Amino acid sequence: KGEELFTGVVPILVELDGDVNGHKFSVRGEGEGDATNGKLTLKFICTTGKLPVPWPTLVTTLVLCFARYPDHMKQHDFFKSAMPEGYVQERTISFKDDGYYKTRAEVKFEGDTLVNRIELKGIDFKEDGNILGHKLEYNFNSHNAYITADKQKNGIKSNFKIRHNVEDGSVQLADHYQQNTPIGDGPVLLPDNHYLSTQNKLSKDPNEKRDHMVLLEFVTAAGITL
Repeated sequence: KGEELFTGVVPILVELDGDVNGHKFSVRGEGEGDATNGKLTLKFICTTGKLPVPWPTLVTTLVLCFARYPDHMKQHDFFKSAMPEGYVQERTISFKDDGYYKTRAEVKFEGDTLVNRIELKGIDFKEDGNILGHKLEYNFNSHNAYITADKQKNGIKSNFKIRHNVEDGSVQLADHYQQNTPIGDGPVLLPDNHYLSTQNKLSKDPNEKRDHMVLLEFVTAAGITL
């Protein structure tokens, strides 16, 4: 089974190419994940100069196969079951009173490395808004994302709202609609309703001159009990 690929720490590569209001940019992330504790450690660099949107707005776009599913929940782990062939993850992310992202990603093994490759399009972002104006706190709140089976597409869906703190004390909501489908034609696990619970730390590498984000995340599945 795909879960067998996640017994220990696995290297991760993330490649995002973006187009937000016509601003073209790229991000490359490298690090590793361990589904045994749900821990991700990654460093992301903007390889095209300054990132023209705020780093925190890309966290959800930038590998749910690394979530820690408790033993009694293993039968509900769609994400690992799709491996190694992987899955497509698509989202629309709507920023309240501002623009929206559309993302298409493939998450799959390329050799021994788990790769998340994303094409992101942003439109209708506002001049001097929180996104293009970089007015968001460099942080990311703990958060629960509810997962549901989507039998008609042999995959899963999720809808959740991220609260991005704005530096004037307001909040910038980002409403995510997500759908995942397997890349391969083998059997996958279609889950009962549950959620993924996240804890994140965003920091900086003091020796890195490029625009970048160091990310530490824990992701734990919950909501189904004994």
